[PDB]
Amino acid sequence: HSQRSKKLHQLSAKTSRVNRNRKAPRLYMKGTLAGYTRGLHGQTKQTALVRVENVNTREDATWYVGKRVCYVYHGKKVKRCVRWSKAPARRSTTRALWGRVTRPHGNAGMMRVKFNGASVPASAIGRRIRVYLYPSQI
Amino acid sequence: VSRKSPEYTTLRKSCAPGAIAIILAGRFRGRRAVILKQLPHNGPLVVSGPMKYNGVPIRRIDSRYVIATSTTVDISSVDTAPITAEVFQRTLVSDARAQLQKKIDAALIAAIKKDAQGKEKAGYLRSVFTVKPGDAPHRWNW
Amino acid sequence: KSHYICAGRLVRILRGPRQDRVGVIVDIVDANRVLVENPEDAKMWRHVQNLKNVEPLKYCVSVSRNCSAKALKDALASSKALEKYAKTRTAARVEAKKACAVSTDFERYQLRVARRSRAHWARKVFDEKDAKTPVSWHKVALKKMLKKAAKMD
Amino acid sequence: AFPSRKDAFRAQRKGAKKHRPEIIVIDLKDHVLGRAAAVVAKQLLLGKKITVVRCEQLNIAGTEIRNKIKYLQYLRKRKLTNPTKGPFHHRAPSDVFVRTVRSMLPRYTKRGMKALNSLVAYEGIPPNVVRTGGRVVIPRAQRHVCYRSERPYTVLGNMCKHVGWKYSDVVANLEKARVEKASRHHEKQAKLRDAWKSARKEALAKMPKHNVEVLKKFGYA
RNA sequence: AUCGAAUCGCCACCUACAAGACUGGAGCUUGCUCCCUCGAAGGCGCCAAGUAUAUUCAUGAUCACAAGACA
RNA sequence: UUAGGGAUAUGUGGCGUCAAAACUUAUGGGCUCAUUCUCGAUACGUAAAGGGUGUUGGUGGCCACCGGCCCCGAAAAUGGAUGACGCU
Ligand SMILES: [Mg+2]
Ligand SMILES: [Mg+2]
Ligand code: NA
Repeated sequence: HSQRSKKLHQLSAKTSRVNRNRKAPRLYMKGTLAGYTRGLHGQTKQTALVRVENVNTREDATWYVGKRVCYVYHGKKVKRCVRWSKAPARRSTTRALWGRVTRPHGNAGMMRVKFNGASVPASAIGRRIRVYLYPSQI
Repeated sequence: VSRKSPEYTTLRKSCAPGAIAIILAGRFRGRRAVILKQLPHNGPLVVSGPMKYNGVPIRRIDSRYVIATSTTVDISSVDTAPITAEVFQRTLVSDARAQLQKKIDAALIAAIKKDAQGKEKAGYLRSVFTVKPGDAPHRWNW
Repeated sequence: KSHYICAGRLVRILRGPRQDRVGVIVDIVDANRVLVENPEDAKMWRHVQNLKNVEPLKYCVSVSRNCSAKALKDALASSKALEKYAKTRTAARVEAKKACAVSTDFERYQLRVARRSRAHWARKVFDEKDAKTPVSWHKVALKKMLKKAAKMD
Repeated sequence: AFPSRKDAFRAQRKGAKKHRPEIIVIDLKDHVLGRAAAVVAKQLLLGKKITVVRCEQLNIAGTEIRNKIKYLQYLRKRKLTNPTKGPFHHRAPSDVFVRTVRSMLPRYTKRGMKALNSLVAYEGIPPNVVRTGGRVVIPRAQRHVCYRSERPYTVLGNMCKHVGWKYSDVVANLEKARVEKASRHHEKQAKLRDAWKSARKEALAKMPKHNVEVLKKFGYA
């Protein structure tokens, strides 16, 4: 209401600025859980199949053999985590399951992964997997 | 030579003192530091930022959580950092470690400045590494 | 217009172990295959190439079919088609691609700062010229609102 | 679906921003129907969110009469004792594409149902999609690389309007108005585009020299 | 108000349109030659608002969902 | 050809989606267009004579004959099947 003066000042200041993204970096690659190893007869759930962005070749997929892999999700209640006492800021409904890359699959860059002591749940099919850069050989 | 001797190591040649490394995990993930030495008995590496540039103090780190690039800085600092410096009894920094930090960092900064390409190396140490959409780290040289 | 397949025509290899190398057509076998050689390159001895794997360039050294290596070397040198090919932007793009493929973390950092410097100076120059001739959305709106503000307020 | 008042109340209480999920918009003009469907179904199973536009411009190999006869053979399938239960034959091009994709998914399973519900299809380009960003194509399913040029081919909207689709003229008029609007705006933005081009061309004198050398070495001159 | 949660690029320079037997512009020798935009990059973003001896980072103690957060 | 479980490699059969595998491989060669059951496409397993300048080659003398794919010849009873979608 007769306060066009505020909108008059904002235009005059307007210079060329950009968003510039200076935030906490991500140190992993994005993959997806395609499914389990299977044939026409049925599936074996002890091995999972993972497809990673920009990895489209068997030679590419060999680079990741041995790297660690994570599936992040959430539950309904807050339960125990690592550093539950030392760092109370970590406490949440967020949880993760860990595994390792074992070998490539096919010629197109898919890889086989094995999880620690148990199978990954089938509710993760079609969802995101983190593939880290460690342990490192470089 | 003897495996029981503390001098015995198996570290890969890329992680040699003076090499500039990228941190892959921990509180300082993504920062770049300088490898000072490896602790005895085939122990971890010790790295420092220096803390003026990127804020990374003297710290132990496993060589499996590091990428050792081919860029190097010539270091001839006193390097009097044993295992006891990082062992503690059963914003707050002790007056001994606080002094050791300065004694090392001044020498490290003098070495970087004395090096050619010193300004570029300082900026390189100040920058932060990240994985962008569309990136393919498996295809790169380091 | 298009560059015909003919004896003496320069080509670039598309895929395979000889990718992004330049040769000269010395003979046509049939609709699918040619014989290619480049004396001034190490891996381009006389060999067979499928016509789906080549890219015809704009230069043709004038030679007859199944010519000798001696007669093709000097014809190349006199034509100076290689010194001409090295000056185009597609040749420079190929060399840039190789240089980028073989690069260290330090060099990638150098390129990043060079591009940031260019962008900063470009946006500065743009702001200065937009001050004179208003072309940004905010400057167009400012000039549209100035006349209204001159009255009343 | 109109959002509920409880959702609006929660959004106000949280005080967040306007959220948009990650969506890929595919321009389907001059794409091969079966190959585009085969690629899209696999991406949907891998978990993407996809919207397709310009479904009336898909292509099928062969003549229009042959393809129309195939459709009429499909149309005559009908549960004799009660046709309100028999196969339902959709006539619009976007519904044709959706059925083709549905046949390449495990529809009876919930996973298949989620994948199918993650796809949206349109005829033409609607105004709620026009401004969302650059559209994409599928290189391995384009006509100019898939068909030999000498053979005849069909256009899906032309085939559909003879078996019963009744909105071809509406879509044509809408697309005409759309293209005129976009062209006028594009021409209006030319001064801005040229100013930015000139600014980049001229900053090479004001930057430091040793940066320009790196640009030249990596081919960004 | 429950609510802690999975997701980890942004743009008022992409977010207009057509062709692929053919496609910057000229010739006449219609497949060669000559001209110059050289015909194989949307723009930014990745730690000093910008390429320059400026500057707090620790004890969160060697991995753990990024203890951060929607540039 | 078979005790209860891991890893590696194979057989028959496969590698557009359903559905693991060439994210539709090759920097291999030929051939083929089929309009109301319909080109064709996993053996065992559920169409003939005769015609065709449709197209591709072969023998002997622009001709006569012999081939390869495709097209007529080819007509039943609820709506429906290369397994489905589709593929040129
Ligand atoms: Mg967390
Ligand atoms: Mg598969
Ligand atoms: Na089958």
